[PDB]
Amino acid sequence: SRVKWTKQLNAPLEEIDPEIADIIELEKARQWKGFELIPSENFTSLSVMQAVGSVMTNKYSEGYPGARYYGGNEYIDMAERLCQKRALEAFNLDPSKWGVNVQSLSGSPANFQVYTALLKPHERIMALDLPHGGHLSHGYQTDTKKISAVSIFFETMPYRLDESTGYIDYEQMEKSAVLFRPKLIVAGASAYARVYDYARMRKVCDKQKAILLADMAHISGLVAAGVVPSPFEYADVVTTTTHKSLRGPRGAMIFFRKGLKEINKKGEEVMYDFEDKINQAVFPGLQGGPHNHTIAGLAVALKQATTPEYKAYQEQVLANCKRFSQSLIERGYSLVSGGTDNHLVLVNLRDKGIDGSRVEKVMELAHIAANKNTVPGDVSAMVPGGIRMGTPALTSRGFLEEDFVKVAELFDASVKLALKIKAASSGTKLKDFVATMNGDEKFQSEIKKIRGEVEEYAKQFPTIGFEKETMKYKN
Amino acid sequence: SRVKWTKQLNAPLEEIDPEIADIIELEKARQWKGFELIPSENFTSLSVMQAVGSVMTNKYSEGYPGARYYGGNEYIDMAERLCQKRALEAFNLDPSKWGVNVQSLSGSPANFQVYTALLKPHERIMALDLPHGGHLSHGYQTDTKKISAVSIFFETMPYRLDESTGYIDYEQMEKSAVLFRPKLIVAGASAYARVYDYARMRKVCDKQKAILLADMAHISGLVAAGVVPSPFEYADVVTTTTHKSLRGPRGAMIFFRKGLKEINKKGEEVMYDFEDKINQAVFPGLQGGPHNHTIAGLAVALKQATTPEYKAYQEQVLANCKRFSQSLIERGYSLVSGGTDNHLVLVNLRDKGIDGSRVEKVMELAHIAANKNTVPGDVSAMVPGGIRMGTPALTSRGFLEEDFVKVAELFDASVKLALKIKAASSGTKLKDFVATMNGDEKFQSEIKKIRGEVEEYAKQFPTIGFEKETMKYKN
Amino acid sequence: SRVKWTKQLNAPLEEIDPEIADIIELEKARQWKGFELIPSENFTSLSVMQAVGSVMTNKYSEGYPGARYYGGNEYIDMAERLCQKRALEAFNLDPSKWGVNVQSLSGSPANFQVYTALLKPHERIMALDLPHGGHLSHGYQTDTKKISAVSIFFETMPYRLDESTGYIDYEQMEKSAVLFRPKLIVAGASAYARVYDYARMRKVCDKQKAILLADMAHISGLVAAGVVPSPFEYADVVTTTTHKSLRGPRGAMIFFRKGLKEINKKGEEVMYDFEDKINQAVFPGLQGGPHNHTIAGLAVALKQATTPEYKAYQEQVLANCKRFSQSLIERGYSLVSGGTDNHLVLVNLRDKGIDGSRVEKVMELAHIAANKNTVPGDVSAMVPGGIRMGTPALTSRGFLEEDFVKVAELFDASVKLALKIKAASSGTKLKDFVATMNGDEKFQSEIKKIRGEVEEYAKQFPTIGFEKETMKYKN
Amino acid sequence: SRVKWTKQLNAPLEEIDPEIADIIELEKARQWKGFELIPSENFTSLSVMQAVGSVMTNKYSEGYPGARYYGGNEYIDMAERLCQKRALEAFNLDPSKWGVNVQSLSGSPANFQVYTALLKPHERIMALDLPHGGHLSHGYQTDTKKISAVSIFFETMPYRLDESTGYIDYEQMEKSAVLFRPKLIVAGASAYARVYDYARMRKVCDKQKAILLADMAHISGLVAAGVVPSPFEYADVVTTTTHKSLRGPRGAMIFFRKGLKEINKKGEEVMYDFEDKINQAVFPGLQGGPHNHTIAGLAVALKQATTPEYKAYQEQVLANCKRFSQSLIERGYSLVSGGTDNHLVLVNLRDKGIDGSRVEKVMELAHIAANKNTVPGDVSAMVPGGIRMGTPALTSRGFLEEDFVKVAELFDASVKLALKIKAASSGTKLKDFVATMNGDEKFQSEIKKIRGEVEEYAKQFPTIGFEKETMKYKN
Ligand SMILES: Cc1ncc(COP(=O)(O)O)c(C=O)c1O
Ligand SMILES: Cc1ncc(COP(=O)(O)O)c(C=O)c1O
Ligand SMILES: Cc1ncc(COP(=O)(O)O)c(C=O)c1O
Repeated sequence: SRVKWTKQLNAPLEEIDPEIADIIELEKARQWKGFELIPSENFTSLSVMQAVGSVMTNKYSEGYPGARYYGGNEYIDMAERLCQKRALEAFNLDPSKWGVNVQSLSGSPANFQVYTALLKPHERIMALDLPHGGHLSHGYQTDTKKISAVSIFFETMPYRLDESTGYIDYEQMEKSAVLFRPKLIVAGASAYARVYDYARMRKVCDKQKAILLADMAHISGLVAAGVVPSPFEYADVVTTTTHKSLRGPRGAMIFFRKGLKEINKKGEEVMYDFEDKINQAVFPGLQGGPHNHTIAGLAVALKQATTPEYKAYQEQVLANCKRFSQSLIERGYSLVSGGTDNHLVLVNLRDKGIDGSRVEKVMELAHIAANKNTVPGDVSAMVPGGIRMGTPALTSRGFLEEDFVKVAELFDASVKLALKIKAASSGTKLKDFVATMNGDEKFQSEIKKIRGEVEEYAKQFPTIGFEKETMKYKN
Repeated sequence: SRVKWTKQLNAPLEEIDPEIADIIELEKARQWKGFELIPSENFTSLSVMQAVGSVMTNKYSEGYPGARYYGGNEYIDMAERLCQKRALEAFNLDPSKWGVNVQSLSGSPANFQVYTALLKPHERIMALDLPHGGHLSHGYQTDTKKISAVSIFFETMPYRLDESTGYIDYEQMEKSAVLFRPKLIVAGASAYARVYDYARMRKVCDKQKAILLADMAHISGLVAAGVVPSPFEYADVVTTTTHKSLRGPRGAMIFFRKGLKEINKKGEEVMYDFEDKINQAVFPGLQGGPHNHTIAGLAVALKQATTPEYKAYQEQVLANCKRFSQSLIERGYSLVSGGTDNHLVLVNLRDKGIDGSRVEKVMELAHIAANKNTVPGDVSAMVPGGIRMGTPALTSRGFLEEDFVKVAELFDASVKLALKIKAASSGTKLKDFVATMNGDEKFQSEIKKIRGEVEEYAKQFPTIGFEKETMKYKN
Repeated sequence: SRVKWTKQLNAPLEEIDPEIADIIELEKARQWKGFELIPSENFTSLSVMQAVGSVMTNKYSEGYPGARYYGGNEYIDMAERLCQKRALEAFNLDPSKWGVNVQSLSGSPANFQVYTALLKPHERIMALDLPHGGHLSHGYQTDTKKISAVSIFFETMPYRLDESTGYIDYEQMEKSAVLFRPKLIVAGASAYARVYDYARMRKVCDKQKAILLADMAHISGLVAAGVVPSPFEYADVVTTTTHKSLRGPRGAMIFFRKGLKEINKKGEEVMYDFEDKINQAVFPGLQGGPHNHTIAGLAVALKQATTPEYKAYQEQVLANCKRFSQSLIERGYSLVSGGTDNHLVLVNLRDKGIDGSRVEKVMELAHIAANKNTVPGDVSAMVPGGIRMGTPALTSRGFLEEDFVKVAELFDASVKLALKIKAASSGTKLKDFVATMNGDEKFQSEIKKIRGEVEEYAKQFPTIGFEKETMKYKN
Repeated sequence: SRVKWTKQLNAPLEEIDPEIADIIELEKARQWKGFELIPSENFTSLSVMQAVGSVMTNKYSEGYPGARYYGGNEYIDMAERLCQKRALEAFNLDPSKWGVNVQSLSGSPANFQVYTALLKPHERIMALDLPHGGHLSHGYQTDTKKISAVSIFFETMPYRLDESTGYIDYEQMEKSAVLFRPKLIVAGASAYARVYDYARMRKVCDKQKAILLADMAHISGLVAAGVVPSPFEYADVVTTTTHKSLRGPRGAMIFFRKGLKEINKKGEEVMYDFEDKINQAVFPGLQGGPHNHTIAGLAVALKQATTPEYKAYQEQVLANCKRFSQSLIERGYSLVSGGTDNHLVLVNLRDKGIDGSRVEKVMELAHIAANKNTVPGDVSAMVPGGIRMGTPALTSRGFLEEDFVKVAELFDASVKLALKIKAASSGTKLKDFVATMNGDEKFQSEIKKIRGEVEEYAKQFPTIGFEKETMKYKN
């Protein structure tokens, strides 16, 4: 019995669980053969994945470096201190001006921890509306329901895009803010094509005596590589995920100002007051022990984020996206805001006579990952009139500009085939669209032709995180 | 720079971050050479670690199987459905009576998601107090501050131990419940060495029209092996972590009743109301994209947890703990509650003339990782009067029983040397103890030879999750 | 002078409203003919009613004396300052240790304003349970619904009587307070025959670092005459109505500590922090303009409360109650707590085989105003087994020594006739009892006899606030 | 001494309390000698004062007519039922579509009871901003502090006037409402010279699924005489004081929709859901026993409100205000909105090169009661730019129109004297203005240049509620 269970523990994945090993091999094939245009998705390095799947997952280390509750954390302390040092180092942060918490398990909980730390329950947040490019962790309630728990435990009011220009309406946000008296404002989007006017946000915030939180989840990589202006120039607190633009493990970081804020009008020192509160909201407030395996992975990701290879990659992300937007517009498409400053494009399909659900379904059965997105001009939010697409994943594969021109041509083909399926559709709901899409074989023929072109094009490019040879699904 | 970054993506961790690779090798040596006594720690299988370190981390899959926001989740859906199937199977649960959520990132958020799903903000919870054996996710407030976030967003009142027996006082709890009118009662603890009376707690909850939440974080593996009564016999909602007794990756699960609750007196049948609320509280309520790599790992952990080797291992952790308790009684130490029914022994060190701090410091010097603890009888919070120690970690490596007697003997040697240092310290606070402990040349000699004995006993057993051979740190 | 109205503004209640003039004359006859035994009732002086009926009602005077919004409040300021001075004088209070707010419109809002001033929303209050003798303005919730709004905006838990003695159970109060951690404890009852142990309440509040609020609405007159221990000996804040035992107009007062709290056995100088908070919670917090007509009336009532006639009256209220309790016990009745220390008695009718509802109905048919009251042993709130009666009202009319012996005799007659009507009832519900009582002529004869005895007795005594000579309904 | 205390209760006010009798006689003289222009003020009839000063104050009657806790309420039930009937009649309301609660003690608590009945704590209210003509009981918070407890227990956001036009900006309210998602919107004002566009606010509330509360405190009289559009045409709930434009005693009423709301177009009848909630929020929720003396007074006021001479008086209030505004404009004053629809004008004194504080001080020393008021465009409040003036009080005394031309002329004289004192003001701060105004016998003798004119003009008019002959201070 005694050595049998020891061998069960050291047996590899292929011997103990063939079905999970096989699901992973299938997913490897799907990542190899597919166009990944979902801008929140990326391919994480083998280095990061080896650290994430290490024995660091075994150690319980409640607390912080040099103030832990459990013993035997000398090496875990080394890893977490190195992670903090490299985090401040990646975004060019003076350690006496800025502090960082790397224990946050993911983006949504990271924001909730900031709100719990800095706000009393029911205090007021403004953030970019979800159907306008905001995240659920900013707050969201419909006409009918509280969707995000941020809206349950705090009072949230959205600020919206200018419907005609597709940029954030800062004139309506400032007016809104004088009336609503928010204690914190979130500068951070998921589905926004442009760069925040952090200077204007800081002005609105210190007039309204408000906290400036930046959610740079979507662009964190870009600001580590200096290709887009750093929110750390103006923000009081910056949160991010570690796994999007930044391309590390699934996790989060909370940066905050520390040290001296200013001298006030009586000559006394005003000290920043976010470190203790954020650190305590994370633990023992809302989390327990940290995930030291993901902290090790994040430390490796942050070392990669400071290299010239990384800077090259993210200026490529930007250039690929500029050329992608040019191709999309020249093919006869409307972008909201009419271009991009970053890693994504939001296509407004309203003028082509089809919405985002039908286009997304056709694109997916052709192995091109996009996601339906609401657009300015949408009457509903349940019926999205747009499609969101991004570069970072395929660019990580080594896609360059010509390659995104081919992907735009295949997207054009997908939209036109989706228009043909809508014309021939035997109904008006989404189920009838999918019915005629899989009840006519002309459309299934053209779907497989598009899929075939996508797979032949994608397979030419390197696999990230594993080697093509030792795969299980080569054909 | 065209293909020059692809190799940086696929390079090994040793050639990527040599400093993190080295820190991991140090921690591997520490796990191999060390007496791991921390009862919330364990050694996870290579199969789990390989799945956690896979490319499953790359996919965004907001939502649930067959109802995701993004497409291309065929394989992620397979993994999550298999995880749910194996979760229900590991605890012998009728899929028509019990449902499971496997997306919860950790234990504290899992409980908070149950509260957010089933209670309005500021509704009332009863739970086991913290300094008697509770967890922070149950709530805690002293005369000064709200520490755990749960006491911020909900109204919490504790139930206490019978101060002479060391079991839960089921009467003071019933009385205080009639007065406090709680909406939910939490059964489950950390530093509590006994198993609960679920039947009486179901009776109290039925009387007070209250929700029975069982937190089985500390005993989850023990419940899956059938060696202790299943809380699923009487509980409405069961939360657990996946990392400790269950021996899987760092995560959590929420189980909830579904289907028929009872038939009301008007003839109508009433259905449970937990599934939709809990699933929505988890996402889109408080979390974002699921961590599919940890879900894959958890699926393989749960498959291991159904096997006879696993049942043998859990009966072994129980037997090792019984022998450890007896071997400590022979030395002459006090166990709080007068013994143990499970995997942990909380030694009551007050009546030996030394605290938890000094013994833990010396044990960490000797590569014997345990943790300071407060028992009923202490003087304050951070002056601890107990040591908590657990079998599951060392038992994972093949510790048998007589091996835990040698562990008890070396712990006795550690506490005796700690007494020798405390009596000879010129001062009375922890600082004078630590000063005199490592400016000695006599006690430092005894510490190095104890550590030598510890390493000699430890290194004999197999390394769990990696091979002894390619350890970059041999001796 | 240049008008089509003014005619109706200076016309008496004459033909301006014959129906209301008539209803007032009816109520005057009812106050003359009847036994008023409801212990919260009293007869107000003519001087108070004349001040309440003055043109002081016309002035808007938001704010406080010398700190008002509007001009022309020099005389209103005189009246409010005089009211405050006489309030502090009527309870023998040093103006440098106590302050008073006389703008609170009634008892329930007065308590709510104290909570709003001193507690954040959802902070914790303890108070005497309503079916055990508490008030709704202290909090009340059933198994299904929040009844009092104090329970909506604050978290309330009750303390109970010892159902064996009939006194407040201070032991279970102290215990449940240790668990519940209240910010404020209310010492105040309605249906309670005994005096508060303010010393023990002070000790509990000092232990829990909690605010002692005494709600002396029922005994304020008794406290003003000094014939009962003063809650100002121990309380942080004292609230009262102005219209019960104190015998003024319908209103309320909030008294609070001001100046030094204690040089404190641990450091700095602590000042009482209640004045500004309470004054601001009253206005501009929860009320608008003060009712200066009611404040003038209250000033007259407080002047009367300092006279020897008034002291005689209150010691008479106490003596009448002692003799009334003796007569009730000598006629075979059970009193809750077995007697009284104050102005009322709770008769426990359970041993006489009849409930409070049937006895109250029969007493009302006889023009004896009392009210059903729950007693220990009562299963539910719907069917009370006791009767509450008190002496302030009829004592105001000059009921002396043996007059409450006649009250006891006529109550005994009502109980015995009620038992006869219960025996002859066809059904078990109160509707069948009332049907028999009005529609069975046997009982009609004895009803007329006791009503006659009641009226012939009451009519002999002086009318309070009007002349018998000018009564539209004199016979 | 039972003959004493009896006599003390029946002694008149002039005998018991000469000091209060004297203060009332002083206030009578002040009501006789002066121009009352504060538009929230009025002179109550002797009829309602005699009912308010009646023995109805003595009866406790918690509950509602036909459902009281205490017996002996047959005549109080008559008065409350008559009050309800006459309330619904005086506003021409179908008793099967509207119900009324007449127990509410005053305006501020009446609104708080509506919020407590119809909203959960922390739910959202929109109301007219306080410096734009709103009331504190609709919510108010500054940069630093929460002023009204409505803003403590509920989440409040204001809507503003158009700063150029002086009408409510209904566009900006609709926009704000989309973003802020209010559960209730308040159509109601205290310093707003126009009638609400109730139809537009019905449209906004129907769009936002929001409750329309009208607060007609200032215009209830005008609505009762039918000389302005009735908010009941559109509101879900109407609140009012009883003591301003309506001219009754100090109290409040809550009207609400009851019965059928609409057919849900699925077949079902949906019923209005206000009556039970509001009635329970008033009692037992936030109040105790009703003030039956005030309810009797209100019944008399409501009977007067249905007479032709009442309609004449309210038509007169309107005509007097039109002529007052015309006189002010022909004398070169700036009125916010350029005129009036109702009983008041808000004069913008900044166009004459002075503020509201200086003009108010000079007017008060001349016995012209007005009040400083924020005009839209003020550089903050604290020093307001306007004076608020109204016609109901002096119109009650019989001021006809030519009389308000004299009022306008004497106000103009007061403003010009204040300008002369500002010219001589050595400094700019208000203390130097008061110093110059008192210490400069040129200005002191011109102040008596009016006051004398004002006093002679006021003395020529009838005293309301008392007799010129029986007055004490007749010289
Ligand atoms: C702007 C922004 N903030 C926060 C998050 C939260 O991410 P997660 O799903 O890891 O919780 C996201 C999503 O990735 C995001 O786009
Ligand atoms: C102790 C106590 N508090 C508060 C109140 C409420 O006073 P009111 O009915 O004037 O609102 C009462 C009623 O008499 C009372 O007895
Ligand atoms: C619009 C409005 N609401 C509420 C109130 C509150 O009145 P009170 O001072 O009687 O509380 C007023 C004042 O008269 C008012 O004008």
